[PDB]
Amino acid sequence: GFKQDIATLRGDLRTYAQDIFLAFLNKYPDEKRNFKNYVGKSDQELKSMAKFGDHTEKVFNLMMEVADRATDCVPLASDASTLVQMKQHSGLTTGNFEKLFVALVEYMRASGQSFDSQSWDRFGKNLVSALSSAGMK
Ligand code: HEM
Ligand SMILES: Cc1ccccc1O
Repeated sequence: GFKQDIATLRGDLRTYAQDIFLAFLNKYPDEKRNFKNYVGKSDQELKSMAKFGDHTEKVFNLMMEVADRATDCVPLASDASTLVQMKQHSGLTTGNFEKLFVALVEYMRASGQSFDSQSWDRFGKNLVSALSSAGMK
């Protein structure tokens, strides 16, 4: 289920973080408005760029912590607050997060692995709800 999936992702996190983030940027190319230095680069070129690997892994490090601290795929209000208040998220609206979780769920469905994709879907929905409650537009 969801908790096992956190363990699975954490066992190969730099690879999963990069591959899921690439799935997001390729599904929603307009999202590079937020990631100007990733423009004009193939997947293999991005997987060579230091901030790409470093930043995406740190994003997924925190995402797995938020998922692990959740109960029944509902994140802590403290975690939602942190994600809204972060200066690096100043630009953002809940639709940016919705898209990331659409890509993550479609990645998991496309995988051979017994990921609990319905739980990740609910998690993404519940995190968007919590971000809206915590003041994200
Ligand atoms: C649960 C989802 C997310 C988590 C846990 C998260 C977490 C983080 C973390 C930890 C950083 C700092 C990275 C670093 O400086 O090394 C960061 C930076 C950033 N995040 Fe998020 N983030 C999430 C979703 C998003 C989404 C959906 C967007 C935009 C579509 C976004 C845009 C950014 C940007 C622009 C930065 C700073 C610039 C950059 O690192 O490229 N984040 N995020
Ligand atoms: C902030 C961020 C998130 C996911 C992948 C790369 C990246 O720079």
